Amino acid sequence: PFRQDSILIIYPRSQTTLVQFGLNEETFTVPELEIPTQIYRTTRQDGSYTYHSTNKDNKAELIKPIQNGEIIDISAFTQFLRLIFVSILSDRANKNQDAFEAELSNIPLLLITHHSWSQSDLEIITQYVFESLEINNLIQLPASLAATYSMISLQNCCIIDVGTHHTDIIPIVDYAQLDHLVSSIPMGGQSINDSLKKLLPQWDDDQIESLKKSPIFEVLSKNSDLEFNTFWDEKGNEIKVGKQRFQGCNNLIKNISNRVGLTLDNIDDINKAKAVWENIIIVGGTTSISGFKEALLGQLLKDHLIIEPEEEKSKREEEAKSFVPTIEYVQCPTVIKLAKYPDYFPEWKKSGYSEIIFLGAQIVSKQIFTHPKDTFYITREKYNMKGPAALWDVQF
Amino acid sequence: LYKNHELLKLERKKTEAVARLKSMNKSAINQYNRRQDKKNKRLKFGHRL
Amino acid sequence: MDPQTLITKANKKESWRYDWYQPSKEKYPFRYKTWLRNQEDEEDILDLKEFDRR
Amino acid sequence: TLNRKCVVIHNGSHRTVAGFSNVELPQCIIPSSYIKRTEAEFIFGTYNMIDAAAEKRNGDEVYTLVDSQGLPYNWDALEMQWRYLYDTQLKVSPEELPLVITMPATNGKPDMAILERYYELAFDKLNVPVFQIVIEPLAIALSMGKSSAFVIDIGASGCNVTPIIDGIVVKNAVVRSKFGGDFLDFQVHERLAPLIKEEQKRSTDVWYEASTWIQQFKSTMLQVSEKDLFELERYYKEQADIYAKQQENNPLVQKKNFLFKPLNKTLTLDLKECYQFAEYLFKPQLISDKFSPEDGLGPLMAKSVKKAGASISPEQVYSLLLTNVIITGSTSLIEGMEQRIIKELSIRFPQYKLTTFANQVMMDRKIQGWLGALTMANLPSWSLGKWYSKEDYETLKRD
Repeated sequence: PFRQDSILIIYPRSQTTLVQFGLNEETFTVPELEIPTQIYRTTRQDGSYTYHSTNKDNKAELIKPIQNGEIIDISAFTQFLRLIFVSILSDRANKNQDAFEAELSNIPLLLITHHSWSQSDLEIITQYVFESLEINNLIQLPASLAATYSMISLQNCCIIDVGTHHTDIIPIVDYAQLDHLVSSIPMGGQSINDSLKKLLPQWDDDQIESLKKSPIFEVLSKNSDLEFNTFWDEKGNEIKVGKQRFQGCNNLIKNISNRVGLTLDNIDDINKAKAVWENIIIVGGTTSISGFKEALLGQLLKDHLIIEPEEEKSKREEEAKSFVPTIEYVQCPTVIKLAKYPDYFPEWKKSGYSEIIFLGAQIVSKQIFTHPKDTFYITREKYNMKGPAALWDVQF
Repeated sequence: LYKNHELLKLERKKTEAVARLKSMNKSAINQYNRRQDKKNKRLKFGHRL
Repeated sequence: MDPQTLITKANKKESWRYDWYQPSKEKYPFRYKTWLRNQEDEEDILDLKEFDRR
Repeated sequence: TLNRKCVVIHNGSHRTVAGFSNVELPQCIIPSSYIKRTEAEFIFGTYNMIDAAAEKRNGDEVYTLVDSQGLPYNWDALEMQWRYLYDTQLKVSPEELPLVITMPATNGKPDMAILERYYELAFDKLNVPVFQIVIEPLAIALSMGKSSAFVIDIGASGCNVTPIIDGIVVKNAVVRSKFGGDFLDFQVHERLAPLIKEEQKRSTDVWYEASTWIQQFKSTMLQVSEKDLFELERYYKEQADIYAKQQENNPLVQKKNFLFKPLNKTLTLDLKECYQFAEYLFKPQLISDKFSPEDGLGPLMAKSVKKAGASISPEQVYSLLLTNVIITGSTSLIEGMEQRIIKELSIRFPQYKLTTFANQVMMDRKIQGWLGALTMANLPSWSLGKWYSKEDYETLKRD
């Protein structure tokens, strides 16, 4: 144990699910498999359910198991995992045919979880992985920790994970996710869309979405020099736009910031707190919008930095006209910083770090699965003894 | 005889508490050491990464 | 091949249920759900490549 | 260990802590209060309330769940809170798992009436399978490897002093001070009032301020002086005169700076004014002429030990208690607090050697009550605690 060919990482999210089977060994590659997170559920007279990849003869209903990051249908969710897992087996079993003795003989699974999943959901998933998929080794890695492990392993930090309809805020102290501080706001990328609809009434949804995803949309805090600029439709249609391309991100940025502030203010050990504020981690699709992260930082500074009020400072400098020492405050944060990205994953640098949580998982899985110690995953041994409850003896 | 018997009776539960309390103290100490262990193995995994 | 058999041939054994349990000292008056071990007696495929990015 | 997982709930008078027995920290710490927003409607949770509070909307009002006894007094609201916890935080039917909850040490009277209201809530309403009630000072002490201890809990409602001898709680020596965290909030506010402009029904703003800047101020400005402050002052003065006179620095003149966010304004206190707030906990005769020095924490601790010596030698109980002093509670984390509680105890009992114990980890004392209940829930035998079942309720219901 274990073959690197064999490591399987799954990262399921509301819209899609990133998947990878086998680690490259030279450098880590950005996940190439992206499967929409949904399954079809046919209902068979007599009550029971059947699950397919396609609307079978238009008889099945379309189930979207994960919504706003939460599992809303645990059965369709497990069926969706099986569907992924089986597909991978078939694919490899064709290509190579000796696969069941090699690449498919011992498949350890790392499943990236979301803060919102029940213990009940996590146990059921564990049961499913050991009983239905007949897999033997499982790590359930929280998304937040994947984040901090990718980010050159930070003991103290805050994860701001911007989704489409919600943003999660998750403080990590001493490599532990602080559950009672964790929260999400019902606000994300779509907010930008919505802000823009108000600013550009005569546009439609696809036009607005296209602007957001275009080279000329940025958050300010040379394109910025031009009054108007140009970009092209999804359907090739050229669209011109004024100052609106520097708008629409503000309401979201303010909401996130207000939340970050209330959160970090409830970290009880001020020495931990100082560290967290100095390692803000921002992740998610939205964050690839040029200027966004820096704009968000800018706002956290504007709202939360402990520093002398400018008027007060200006008086003191007039007074000294007749050198001014720095006023020291008892509060934190006096320093706010974004955590430093690792620049030595070439493939990741190339594609941006909106999905860096996955790199977290590539690193953890290699660590854990290419070393003897079985301290951080459930094994068959353990499953046989405690069952799904085995899960809680290997939490991080 | 009555007094001795009742006193041994009282002590049967005097010893009862001696145990109950001895075993609770044991669990409490073991749980505390388990916290510290988890906390250490965690910090150790982080510092290795 | 049959998905179920693919699952069966890879990765080579108990089963648990989540059910009512009633502890004993005989039996306490109460119940609670837990993961109990069971006694002796107790669809499709998608094509990657569509989902591969290109 | 046992094949079970419990829900552990602690309803303090200020904070409520909830989570499962299988992990080291609680899933949630939320306020033991709620907003009633008006068709009525009930808001629970730290961010939900702070958001709603900042909205500053009429008709919004904060109400509490736990009286100063540390006991629930609004049971319709308590159910809504429990529902909220089980639905949105633990996310599990209350019917599945055993429940472990806390009560504060009492003199014994309110006990039966409470137990009944809990039966009604746990059974009639929620359908909980079975529950245990642990006594907070007792569990905290056990969680700390101690069977006998003098447990000094400084929370929001005041100080709660509880001697515990060989696993048993001495009820007549149970003592609850009236001055603690919430009191400190009032004083910080009244004193800073003129620098921040500011100088029930207006509960919403009182609450929001207590939960925001006032909380930060307490954690960063206040300190407890090691020795009676009036004496410290006379001394520091008497010394300062000599340094001055001698040639031809008084520590109380150090300044401390707090950025007050709502007005982007610096508030500066000298160290004396920082020491002053907690002095009230020790010498409450310094606010009103209506408080005797005996309502102060020092006399109170002493009172409770002496009432322990009356069981049912004294200079033995005294010796037991004083070698197992436990200092606990959110407010006990204010810098200088342990040392002053110790100095205050040591001088009322000079013949004896004090040894005190305290969780040094910031988080863990704030929730040490919940931590205590947690370590009860992980006890290896069902026989270690009284576990009330639906039965017990049935049988009490008879005549």
